[PDB]
Amino acid sequence: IVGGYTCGANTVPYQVSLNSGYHFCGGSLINSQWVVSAAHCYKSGIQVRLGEDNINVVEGNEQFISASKSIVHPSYNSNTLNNDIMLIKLKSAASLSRVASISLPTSCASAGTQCLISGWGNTKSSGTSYPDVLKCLKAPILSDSSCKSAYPGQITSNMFCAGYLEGGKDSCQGDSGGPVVCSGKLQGIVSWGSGCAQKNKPGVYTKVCNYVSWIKQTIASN
Amino acid sequence: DFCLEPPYTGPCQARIIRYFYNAKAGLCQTFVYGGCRAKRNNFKSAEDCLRTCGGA
Ligand SMILES: [Ca+2]
Repeated sequence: IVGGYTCGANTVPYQVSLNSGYHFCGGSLINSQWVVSAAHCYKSGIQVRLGEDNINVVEGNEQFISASKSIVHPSYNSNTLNNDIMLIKLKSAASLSRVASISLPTSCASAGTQCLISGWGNTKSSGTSYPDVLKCLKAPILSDSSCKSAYPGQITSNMFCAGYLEGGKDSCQGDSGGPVVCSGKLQGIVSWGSGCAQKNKPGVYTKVCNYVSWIKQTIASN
Repeated sequence: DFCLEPPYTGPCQARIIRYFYNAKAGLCQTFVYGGCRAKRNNFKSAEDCLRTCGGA
């Protein structure tokens, strides 16, 4: 997260870290045994870390649980990045104030809605600086038109832009799969962008409201 | 020769550590790959990297 602020220990209870020997992506806890993240974060041997703040030191509120199943959306396209969504089943159920699930949206959010994006990704636009603690960023959802003018012929109906056209505030490498929560509902998944915090290049997110049925049914039949 | 190409992080935002052949140094080094749109000078281990590009 570039241009954000320290969230504060366990203030984002649904935020998880996907670890494969080191933090490589974020994710959201939407059920005591399920996590939602990005399809491009698919990797074998994933260990999910919950109740994390400082990802580098064991503080005592953590729960490390390995994944038993990783289900990438059947229509995920690695070239176009369309349907960049994945579900991870925990090997055992998490014990749910510091660890809690986030609700799925009942409906899609509108342009202008303010959302909270969080993660342990790079905090520099020109450079590399990964934080110990979780960073937060409040960014508004942008209209489909400006998103499309920012990324010509790249935005699908399953993606939305959020951020600032002036730049300086954005998600970045290491934030993928993390939550974009608006009005207490999970509306997006950190997905892609062009650099980080660049002017006229807002971040692109997976539009979660479009997958709620697939999510609920997939969780129930696995 | 794709072995001479600079490492490509790509548009996605994961922080996945991969290897690329650094012809200037004559060795495989690590870099951060974003998770999508990988170019060919991007390997999962130093051994794969050396086997494909070693000596380029
Ligand atoms: Ca910790």
